[PDB]
Amino acid sequence: GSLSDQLSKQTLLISQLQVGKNRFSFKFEGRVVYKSSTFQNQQDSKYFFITAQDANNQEINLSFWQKVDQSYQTLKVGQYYYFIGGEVKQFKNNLELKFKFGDYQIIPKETLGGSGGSTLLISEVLKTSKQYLSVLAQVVDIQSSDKNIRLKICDNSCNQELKVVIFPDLCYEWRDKFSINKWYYFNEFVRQIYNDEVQLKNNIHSSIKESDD
DNA sequence: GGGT
Repeated sequence: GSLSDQLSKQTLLISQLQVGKNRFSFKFEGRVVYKSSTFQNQQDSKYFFITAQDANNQEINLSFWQKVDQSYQTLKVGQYYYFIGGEVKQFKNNLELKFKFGDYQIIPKETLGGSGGSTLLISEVLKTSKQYLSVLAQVVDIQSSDKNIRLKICDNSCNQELKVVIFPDLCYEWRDKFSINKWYYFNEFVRQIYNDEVQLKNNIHSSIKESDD
């Protein structure tokens, strides 16, 4: 089930998909050309769908019925991904890929083979020259604005606080969801320098997860 | 399961 095992699987174009293939016997490369809203009727059964384009400029509908929130945040129009674990299913004269089991994988092609999500420590972060990294740190200061959140994060390997800037797209979904002294994973941020003090910044690939501890 |  390793990532490298999943990337092993044969890549297929829309014209090659068959209903009789096992959901995990292939992987599909797709460019997101359209992303719907999340739909919600019931106390908890949200869905959404995207339109993905392949290398023949053909387009196919992908529906997501589980792990909806995470996947909705991952998928951005314009980006290329590998999708693994979807059921090829008939869609009225068409085929579609249907993601229902919550063990499917959406792998962004761009960050493929990078240490961006390597999850190091603040004192380390403040020492290492990577440009993309991830910290499990604690929020000790919050300056929240119209379009931008400035944080100061700290950890137990230093007495220094790290400065973190969060920009439009990702900040909206976080404007007042930060708690002081709570613990968060800052995945795939951008090491950067202003005043020979080192800001972390987010970009299109960044994510944030609240350590449940 | 569900459905644009």
